[PDB]
Amino acid sequence: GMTEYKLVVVGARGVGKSALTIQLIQNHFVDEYDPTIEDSYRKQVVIDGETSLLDILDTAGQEEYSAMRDQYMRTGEGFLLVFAINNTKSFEDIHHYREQIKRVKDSEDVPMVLVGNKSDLPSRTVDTKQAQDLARSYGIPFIETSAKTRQGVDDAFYTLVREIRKHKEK
Ligand SMILES: *[C@@H](C)[C@](*)(O)C(=O)N1CCN(c2nc(OCC34CCCN3CCC4)nc3c(F)c(-c4cccc5cccc(Cl)c45)ncc23)C[C@@H]1CC#N
Ligand SMILES: Nc1nc2c(ncn2[C@@H]2O[C@H](COP(=O)(O)OP(=O)(O)O)[C@@H](O)[C@H]2O)c(=O)[nH]1
Ligand SMILES: [Mg+2]
Repeated sequence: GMTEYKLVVVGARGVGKSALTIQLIQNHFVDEYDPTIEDSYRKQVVIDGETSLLDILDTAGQEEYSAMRDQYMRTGEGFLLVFAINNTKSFEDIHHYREQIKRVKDSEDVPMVLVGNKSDLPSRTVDTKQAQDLARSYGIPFIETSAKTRQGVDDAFYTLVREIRKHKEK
């Protein structure tokens, strides 16, 4: 049979949320994608032998806090926390995103993966060690990705799926 997973991708504008999602869904790199479009994308994949339907909310929009937005976000079973390794502000923003996740899920135990995107770029500003300690302090996996070269893209989403499965066992 099959299993469905609702994934939500969050992080600062321009970190590559849409590029990452389109790599997962369409298996190529799309370097210009309207920064204002928020939508959900599907894709069925086999992950550890199990047919997995991924429903991925690529976030955009305004920074508004309302019960409507909380309702969309609360539907997510797991979250990708995305920063760009060449943008320190996007990395500093991660703490805020995780807090809003914890708020709408009413739990500190929410499946999440920390994703340092743009690993293909030469002028890294966020050290891999800084990111690993942030993920360790959250108790979550960390992966560096490049939506440009597709490095780590599959594993980032599949690791999040594996984190959800565990959480569902409780
Ligand atoms: C680009 C800049 C354009 O405006 C855009 O597409 N954005 C920016 C606004 N969005 C947004 N931003 C933040 O954080 C911005 C930050 C970080 C520290 C706090 N502030 C002020 C300026 C920098 N946070 C957001 C949200 F938290 C949500 C949201 C709202 C309610 C509930 C939940 C629950 C879980 C997760 C999230 Cl993301 C929730 N929405 C937007 C938002 C939107 C977009 C960037 C993104 N993603
Ligand atoms: N070099 C490089 N550029 C990227 C990568 N991912 C996204 N980009 C670029 O970063 C910008 C923002 O990407 P986008 O997918 O729109 O980010 P979003 O706002 O988080 O949806 C665009 O110019 C993309 O071409 C990556 O892994 N490597
Ligand atoms: Mg986008």
